[PDB]
Amino acid sequence: NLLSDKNVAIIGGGPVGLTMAKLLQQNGIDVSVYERDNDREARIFGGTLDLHKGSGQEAMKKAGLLQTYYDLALPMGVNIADEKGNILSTKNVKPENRFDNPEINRNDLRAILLNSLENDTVIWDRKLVMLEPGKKKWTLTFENKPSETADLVIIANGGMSKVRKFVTDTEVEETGTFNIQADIHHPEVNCPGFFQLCNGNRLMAAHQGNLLFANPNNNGALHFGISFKTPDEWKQVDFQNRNSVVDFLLKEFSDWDERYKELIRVTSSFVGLATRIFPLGKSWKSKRPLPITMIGDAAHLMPPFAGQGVNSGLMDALILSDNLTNGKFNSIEEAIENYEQQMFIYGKEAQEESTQNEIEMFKPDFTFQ
Ligand SMILES: Cc1cc2c(cc1C)N(C[C@H](O)[C@H](O)[C@H](O)COP(=O)(O)OP(=O)(O)OC[C@H]1O[C@@H](n3cnc4c(N)ncnc43)[C@H](O)[C@@H]1O)c1[nH]c(=O)[nH]c(=O)c1N2
Repeated sequence: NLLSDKNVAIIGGGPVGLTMAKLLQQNGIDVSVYERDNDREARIFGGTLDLHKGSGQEAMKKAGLLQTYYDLALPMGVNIADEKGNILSTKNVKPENRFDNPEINRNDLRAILLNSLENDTVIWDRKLVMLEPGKKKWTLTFENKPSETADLVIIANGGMSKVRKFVTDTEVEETGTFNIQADIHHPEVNCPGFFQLCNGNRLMAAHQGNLLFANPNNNGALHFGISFKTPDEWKQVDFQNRNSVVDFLLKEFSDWDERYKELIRVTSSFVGLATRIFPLGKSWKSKRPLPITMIGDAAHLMPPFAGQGVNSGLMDALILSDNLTNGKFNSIEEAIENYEQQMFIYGKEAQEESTQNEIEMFKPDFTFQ
């Protein structure tokens, strides 16, 4: 068949790359994942992920992992609040919808996927820096580690990938929004008023161009994110200096309730990130020297504010893995072309929705109401 006596290199062990590896490996394909992280115990900073019926859940179902996801995920409702702490809307999880998109911790999702792979599928401390096409095989160059070869390379190393040029000359762009994220440990003790306002639900609030998103129970930690249009002055806050970030945020949140200000004051450290997009437009390069493609945020990074992100990437893994293993294609290149053509349609729809949603939500008069 297409991959008999051939091997596949996946670049990046995020949720998308590890899913791609499981879907190929369960079909008897020789596949390795190269992951820059030093070891499997690396904590992944970030909020939870939720898998959707028909995309992320379909990939887990094909892998035999859907029940494992359900068992480690948490169905969560959503509260909409104003800047004064008034709950404007409470949507609790109804038992009939409890399988719709339960929330999973990113380390828990990585553990499910790693435990599903054969020993030594993931090669840790392997930061890909360059590719070179040979006669039949790619040579992979890693930072300060020996080279490897593969018949097929799948780029899955996230939105800021610098190994995309064999596929496309498209560049990542800033969208003009900015995100500050943090975790609070023991939130029932350290931000009790804000914790009680969430009342076991996710919470969202918007006032004068500032958005706040919180999850009060990411494996017992509260995760929150504040998003706004990137200030022109920054076209001036040191994210290593918590006192500088606190000062900036308390000026921005000056007319919000003290339950929100308490969140800012008690946070031990903050992470800042400009919103970026890897825009799908014109098709990627045709006639590449050897078989290569991209999946996940490497293919279609987009703003996350409407819940686009990992589900598009898991759909990529499901489509590409099916094309490589279903025996219908005459070549790996044709299997790749078919996946890319499909991904350009659902990916452009997702990016269009994400970008329109970002425009609407950052108008200075928006409220989730
Ligand atoms: C603030 C915020 C909030 C959200 C989200 C993003 C952001 C920024 N997302 C998006 C979601 O997190 C995203 O789509 C997925 O993490 C993409 O998974 P990937 O595996 O493609 O990349 P991901 O970035 O997760 O993984 C890439 C992997 O490759 C590795 N790597 C990088 N460079 C490498 C190199 N050169 N060599 C080897 N390995 C390398 C990295 O270490 C990492 O393990 C989201 N999505 C969603 O569905 N729901 C949500 O609620 C949110 N929320």
